[PDB]
Amino acid sequence: KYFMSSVRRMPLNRAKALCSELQGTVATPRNAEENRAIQNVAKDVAFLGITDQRTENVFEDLTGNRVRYTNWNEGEPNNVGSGENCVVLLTNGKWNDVPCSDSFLVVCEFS
Amino acid sequence: KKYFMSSVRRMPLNRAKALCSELQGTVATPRNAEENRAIQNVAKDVAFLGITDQRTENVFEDLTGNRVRYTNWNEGEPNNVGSGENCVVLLTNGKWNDVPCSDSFLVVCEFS
Ligand SMILES: OC[C@H]1O[C@H](O)[C@@H](O)[C@@H](O)[C@@H]1O
Ligand SMILES: OC[C@H]1O[C@H](O)[C@@H](O)[C@@H](O)[C@@H]1O
Ligand SMILES: [Ca+2]
Ligand SMILES: [Ca+2]
Ligand SMILES: [Ca+2]
Ligand SMILES: [Ca+2]
Ligand SMILES: [Cl-]
Repeated sequence: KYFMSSVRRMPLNRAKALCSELQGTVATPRNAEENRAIQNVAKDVAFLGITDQRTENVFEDLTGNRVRYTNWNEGEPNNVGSGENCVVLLTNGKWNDVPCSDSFLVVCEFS
Repeated sequence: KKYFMSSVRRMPLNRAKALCSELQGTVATPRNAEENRAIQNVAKDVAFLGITDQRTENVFEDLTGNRVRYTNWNEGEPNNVGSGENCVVLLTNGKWNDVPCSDSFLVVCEFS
């Protein structure tokens, strides 16, 4: 897997479209090593290819596969307010669930 | 090493540049036959390369203004047809053709 980060921020729909344009997908760390690699390529908070849109509190990748490895920041996921169904990687490498309509950098994943 | 990825949609060069740079890469510029073949492997149809003779006609440089050495022009090219062809695409046989920068083609991005 190869990881590339975007320079501008955008909502998840646009993030997905960007990675897909070059035939990749939004980055999904499957272990601590990939998590670190993604963190390093990201210069700020960035979207991961994980969501609990289909079923609340059931996080899966963009292809429907339930994720096994997680690295939730203390207190997360909390689905605050009207809801948070997307996921971002913070600058310390931990994850936080956020509204999919909010804008962050995106890290794309390629094989 | 360099990694190459092809786009799914077609677009003019300026847009191709914007796409590749959005992920901090550049439009693919093969520096030898091996890289040219690697770009061929990912491009399913005619695609833009990061080469132009926009500065001086018939003097081809990569997008950073660096004059290229290796070229793989299709027979009869570059011919700068009509009002001008200052951009370059990789044909499906691996050979190159100069085309209008305003015409749309797939784009192959390059990363390292
Ligand atoms: O207090 C943490 C809390 O801060 C904000 O409300 C958002 O970033 C939430 O996603 C996060 O859980
Ligand atoms: O005949 C070859 C000629 O065909 C078209 O006119 C264009 O694709 C040109 O760029 C190319 O040189
Ligand atoms: Ca949720
Ligand atoms: Ca949260
Ligand atoms: Ca020309
Ligand atoms: Ca031509
Ligand atoms: Cl949401």
